[PDB]
Amino acid sequence: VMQSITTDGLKVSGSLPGRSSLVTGDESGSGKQLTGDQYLGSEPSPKGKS
Amino acid sequence: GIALGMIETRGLVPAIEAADAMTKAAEVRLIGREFVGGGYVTVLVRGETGAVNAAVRAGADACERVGDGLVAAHIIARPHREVEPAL
Amino acid sequence: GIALGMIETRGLVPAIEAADAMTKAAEVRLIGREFVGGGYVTVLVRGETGAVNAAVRAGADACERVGDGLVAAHIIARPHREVEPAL
Amino acid sequence: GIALGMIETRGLVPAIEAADAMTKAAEVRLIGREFVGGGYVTVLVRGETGAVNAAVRAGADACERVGDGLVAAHIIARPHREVEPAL
Amino acid sequence: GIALGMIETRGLVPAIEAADAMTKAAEVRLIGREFVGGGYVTVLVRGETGAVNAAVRAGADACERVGDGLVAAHIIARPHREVEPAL
Amino acid sequence: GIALGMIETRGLVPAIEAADAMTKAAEVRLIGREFVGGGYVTVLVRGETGAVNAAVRAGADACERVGDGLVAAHIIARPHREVEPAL
Amino acid sequence: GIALGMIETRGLVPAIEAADAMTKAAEVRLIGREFVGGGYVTVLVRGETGAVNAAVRAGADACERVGDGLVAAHIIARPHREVEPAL
Amino acid sequence: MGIALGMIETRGLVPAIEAADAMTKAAEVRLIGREFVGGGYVTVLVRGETGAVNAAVRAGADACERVGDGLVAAHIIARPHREVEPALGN
Amino acid sequence: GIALGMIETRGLVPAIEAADAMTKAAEVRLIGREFVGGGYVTVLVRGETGAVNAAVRAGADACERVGDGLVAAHIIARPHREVEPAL
Amino acid sequence: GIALGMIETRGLVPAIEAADAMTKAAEVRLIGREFVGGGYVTVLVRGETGAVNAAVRAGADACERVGDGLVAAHIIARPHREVEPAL
Amino acid sequence: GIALGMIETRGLVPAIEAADAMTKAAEVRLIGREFVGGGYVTVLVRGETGAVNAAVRAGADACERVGDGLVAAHIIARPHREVEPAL
Amino acid sequence: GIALGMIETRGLVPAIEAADAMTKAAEVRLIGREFVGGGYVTVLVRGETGAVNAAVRAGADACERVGDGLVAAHIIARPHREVEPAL
Repeated sequence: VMQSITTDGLKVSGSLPGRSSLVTGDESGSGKQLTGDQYLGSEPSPKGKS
Repeated sequence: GIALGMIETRGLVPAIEAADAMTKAAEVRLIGREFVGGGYVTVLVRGETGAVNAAVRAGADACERVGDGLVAAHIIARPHREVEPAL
Repeated sequence: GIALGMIETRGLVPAIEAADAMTKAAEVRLIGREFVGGGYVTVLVRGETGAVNAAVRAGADACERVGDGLVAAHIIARPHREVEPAL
Repeated sequence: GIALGMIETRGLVPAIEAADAMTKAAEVRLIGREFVGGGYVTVLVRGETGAVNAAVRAGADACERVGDGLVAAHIIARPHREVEPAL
Repeated sequence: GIALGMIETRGLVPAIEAADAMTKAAEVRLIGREFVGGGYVTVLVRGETGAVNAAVRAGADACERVGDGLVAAHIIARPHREVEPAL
Repeated sequence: GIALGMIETRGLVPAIEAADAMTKAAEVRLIGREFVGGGYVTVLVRGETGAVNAAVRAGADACERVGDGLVAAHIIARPHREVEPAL
Repeated sequence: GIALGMIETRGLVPAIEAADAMTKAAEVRLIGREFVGGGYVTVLVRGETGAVNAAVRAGADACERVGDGLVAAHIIARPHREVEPAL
Repeated sequence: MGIALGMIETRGLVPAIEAADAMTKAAEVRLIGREFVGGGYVTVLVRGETGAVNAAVRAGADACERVGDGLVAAHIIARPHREVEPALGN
Repeated sequence: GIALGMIETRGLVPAIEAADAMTKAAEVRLIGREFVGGGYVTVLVRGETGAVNAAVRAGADACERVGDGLVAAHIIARPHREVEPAL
Repeated sequence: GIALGMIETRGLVPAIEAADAMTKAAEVRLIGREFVGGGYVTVLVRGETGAVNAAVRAGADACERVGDGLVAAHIIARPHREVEPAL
Repeated sequence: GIALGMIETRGLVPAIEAADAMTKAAEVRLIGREFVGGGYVTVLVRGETGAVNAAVRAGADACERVGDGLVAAHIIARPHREVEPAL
Repeated sequence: GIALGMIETRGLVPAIEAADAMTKAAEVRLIGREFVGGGYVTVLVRGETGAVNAAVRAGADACERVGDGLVAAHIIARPHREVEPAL
């Protein structure tokens, strides 16, 4: 079970296909300004554009 | 999509507005709205993992202050082939 | 009249007084009378968006001084066709 | 086999996640679910003693922090004959 | 037999330890499985006074540490006939 | 519904997501998306004035943060037939 | 599948480079390339919700500094069917 | 039907097997292959849509980081080029 | 060739200046000329990757301060099969 | 038995003695002996969960004094059917 | 072009992501995927000199932060006919 | 004979020396020699328990000085029937 915090601060959990430092590939763009709507937790994501 | 999204609350009103957030967020088909009891109300959705994630997350972002508010929005990515009677 | 208004109350007395407020206030049809369990009771009406707005405004102004009072009063104007199985 | 494992929690979300842990961690046959009341939901699964123990162990570990939490996780290896009709 | 043994608890986990403790402690037949509501779960057995006394003692001494705990475990010696058709 | 709701912004991205807000907020049917010029984009929807107001306010409230923000949110509850050839 | 992804800039050069990033980043099909007016340009893609996220995120957040720059980016998991004429 | 590629590397086959088990317990990803790089390096390859790939790869990663020697490289291809799989062995 | 060289600027003057520079500086065949709006003009040319790079750099260099100036330029070696409909 | 136990070691002396420990400690069936490469040797046995765990424990403690010792010890109970083609 | 680009790296994962960078950076064709042995994996592509140079630059720039890092990377622009039997 | 003697070494030259000690230490049949990978070489012979023990001691006393030499040397008296499919 992995955890995450919603854009309004609420508490969610599950498989949660977010961003993790163990896995590479999903670095580009995740760090900078959040787009419209919402999918990614308020938890900050690693950077390393690469 | 077979991924199962799950979200629980207290009271039918937050559950049904969460179901609204489900049907307005992403391609998730609600397969069951059941009453646990003691005020606990359940809503399930079925879809693709990403769609399910976005939908459940939006539902959480929508249900926080609806009376009682959110209780649990924990989800899975694949139900087992046996859990269908339990669904 | 597609808009769906819904009220959550502590017990059947606030529930039915709220339903009466719905039916006296604006043009709605009562589609749902649900007993959550643990005292939670939810009432579901359908009607025009502004009609539901005025009606449930009246019901929310009705329920504060009745018994234990409101829990969750909400309004949704767009119930999807797939939400009907939950209705 | 005949060993009975079973998990109690509050809210159906941790119940289904515990059930998923059962049927994803070990080879057991889920015999049913029960809505006790007051929010209490329990999953009953069947299997051999080692599989049942490993399953309930993994499920408790997963279900600790999900939603509003676990209540009791137990293992039965030799259910008696008149105990079964309770299921 | 004719004596009535009874035990009830918060949550059904300690109820089922109560039940199988009933069965393992002595030869006694179970007559009732009750979901009272609000988390109260009850089990009723029928047997001889000594057997039911030993059974209920074993159950109350076994299942309290299991789960949230036992709440009541009474034993009657001369069950009146008038209670029977209420059961 | 025949009453008009309509949204104006810079860049059609806020326009189309505000139209999504239109069609998720109240029972309204959109009739047109128009490129006014110089980045100005408008969306034009039918509906009854209660639904029109609800949807238009929803889009305005969900639209300001996207792109350059709003330019004008306006409703008319009695559109003339003579205006239609301009639509 | 039907998730709608959005990219919006001034000048079609960052727009089309974001589009190349789309068709190089995730399984999303671009279905429109629209000239807003006044130099504002938009690309309109379709694909899976997570795919739309990955694609749009990478492309838009990588091409902000390309020339005079991207203005906004946005994602819709499900546009309403009635919003079809915009497509 | 998902064609995004979720594929990772482990030192030794024990982490490979248990990580693939978590991979196929965490999403609907089709296990398309296991390859022995040489010297104990094992790469596992699955196909699925982007979100499922992301979640399952994450789960396999935090399950395999400790098992045996541990994870080596965990990566997520979302657009495998048409020519890659024929060079990948299809 | 398959690589796509591409420049864009304020007003048609520097546009044809970059075009003339490219067609004189590389093995490039001019294929697209877009009036974008607000004075944004884009010239896009097809050729081999080295030729694309040389043409883009030569045009950008010879087009620096003339007119109202460039806004950007880029060297794309392969747009996808689905990107050429955008041109 | 469907549970799959499996371990890793340096060379074949520990692998073969570990397989012997597998067989002697528990009555399970071996399904694979795989040469990972570079001295990496793994063994793959099939049996019920308790037998799997016991046999693996016996083999694990029986190899540290053997050769270069154990590298990776692991037990899983329910592997997915997707792993079977890799087996 | 017959220019031969080729990249060696720590295992297969950086090799595959480098091939992704190959096919998304410039016009190249994968002629070879080789597992040297001992953890070395090499990718072999052909194309025009400038295109292959840009592609291999992009492949490296991708591979440094992937896995254990890059091992070796070279650009042979004129493969002799005597080299062809080696590829 | 069913007793297993079998030895690990670095490079097959000490392995051949160990097999030489096998063939002139006692009359035991060899079942094979194998290249493990990474330079590890395994020699496996079968015979009677005393002959196997004497041969293995001779090989351990012989081949341990050549190069790196012996890596692992131990015997199995009566291997299980499930083990031999690995041979």
